[PDB]
Amino acid sequence: SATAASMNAVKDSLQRGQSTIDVALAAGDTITDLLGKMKEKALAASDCSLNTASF
Amino acid sequence: NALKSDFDSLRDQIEKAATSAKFNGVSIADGSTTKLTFLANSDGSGFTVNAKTI
Repeated sequence: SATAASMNAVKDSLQRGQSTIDVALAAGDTITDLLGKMKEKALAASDCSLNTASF
Repeated sequence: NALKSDFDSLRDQIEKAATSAKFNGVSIADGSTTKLTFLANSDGSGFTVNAKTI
């Protein structure tokens, strides 16, 4: 029964790990969206027929 | 002299018409630049239009 109590202690560490990885995943989704937008902006800025004001 | 004046008037008309064909400050009819390149592909490839000075 001592071992079963120890497993009761293990579950808390696993739950904390779950929470940490969830936060990381949310930030990562936001970052991927921003990276797509940055790629579009960089593609638009590479046009050679633009004014000095659009660049 | 009358025919010479008519010729001069038409030539000045040509110059006025040619110098005003600008869109967004750039033109392919004044002779200011040699070519204009636009976007053609999502990887940065270009569509080239040579300048035709008129």
